[PDB]
Amino acid sequence: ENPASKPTPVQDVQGDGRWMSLHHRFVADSKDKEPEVVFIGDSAVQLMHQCEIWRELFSPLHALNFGIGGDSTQHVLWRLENGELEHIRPKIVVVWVGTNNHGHTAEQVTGGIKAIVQLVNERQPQARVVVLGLLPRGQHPNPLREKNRRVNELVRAALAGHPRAHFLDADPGFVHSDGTISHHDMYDYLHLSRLGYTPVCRALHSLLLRLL
Amino acid sequence: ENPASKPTPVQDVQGDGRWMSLHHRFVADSKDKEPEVVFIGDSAVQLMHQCEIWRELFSPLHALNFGIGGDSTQHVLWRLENGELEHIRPKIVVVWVGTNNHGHTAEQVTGGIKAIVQLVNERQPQARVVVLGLLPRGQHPNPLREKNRRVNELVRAALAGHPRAHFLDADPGFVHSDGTISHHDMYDYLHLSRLGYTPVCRALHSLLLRLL
Repeated sequence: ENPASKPTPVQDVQGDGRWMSLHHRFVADSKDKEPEVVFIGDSAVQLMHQCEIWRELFSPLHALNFGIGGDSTQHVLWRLENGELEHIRPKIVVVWVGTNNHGHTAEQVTGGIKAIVQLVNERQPQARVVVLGLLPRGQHPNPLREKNRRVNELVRAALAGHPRAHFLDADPGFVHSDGTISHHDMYDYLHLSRLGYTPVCRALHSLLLRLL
Repeated sequence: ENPASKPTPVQDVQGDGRWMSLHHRFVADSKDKEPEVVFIGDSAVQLMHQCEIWRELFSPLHALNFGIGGDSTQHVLWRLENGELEHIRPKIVVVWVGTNNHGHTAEQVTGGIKAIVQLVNERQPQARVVVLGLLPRGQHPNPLREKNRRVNELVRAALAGHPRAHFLDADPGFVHSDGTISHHDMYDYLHLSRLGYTPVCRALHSLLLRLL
């Protein structure tokens, strides 16, 4: 088994059950609504709903946001297999996950992302799949920057022959020529500020309108 | 040793160094500025700077925000001992930490909070200390709700005889009579939405103006 593509829930080792409460809410969302676009991934998806304005650009497109902070590829795969794609028929699914797969090689994370695209192609075969590149992270150059770069290379080459699967690099140049990322774009050098989200969401919204 | 009151940095087991980059930024903030109020704690402090509007209520008071997501009591104690209280002379320090001390009993977390108040009383003896209550968490009743309740009881009784230390319960009633917390207040049943922050910050700002 690639650990990144073996589907599993987040075990609760803390005791308030919040991960499973979020999954159950998204399951009810899919039971009760009819989205055209479904978003799923880690905190970069989740906070876009709060902290970009979702409402200007993505609410009009009839969209559900299924981001959960901390998720790896295998947790996203499990959620899509266990209720969050039921009862719906989206035109587009947007995937953004992989930066949190700590302890997995870049090759394993790529296998995780490919298994998500295949499941979506099996369960919701009418839908186009958009996969976003993993963003740079850390204030200065570091090995997770190189990891995430290698994932994006391998995922881009995997999807290149895929008629209805689209890779998007949404990075405007967060890493500057002195190697730094500024806390104005990413307040803890990982999560995007309001300002950091604007150009990311701009690039995504343009692709979405083009596909739609 | 109480683990919660033995000062230690967050070890980097991921590889991009972001925790130490945040600590070093706050150290430079204190070197270069002259705050009247310093805020320190976990993600509830950190996101108030993004996601409430800090700018309307707290920026006017000449305030620095030293929140870091994920911190326990012992990590806050270490940061205050290792540079973030140097070169400054605040009137008020606001402390908000303890919900992330998983694996520590409520009594141990209380000892952690008391060791933070004592250090601030030693290094910055002119300053009043405000400690906020730990908020409820989880969609439904659970053992971390009871834990956090017991911490607040023990901390309130510890500070009651403390002429310049102030306990504040900032909770407006997030837990409803059916036991639930709504995702409109806390989007993942732990972190506060924009809407959830308004009444919290309102209560804090009022106390601050009173003390100031």
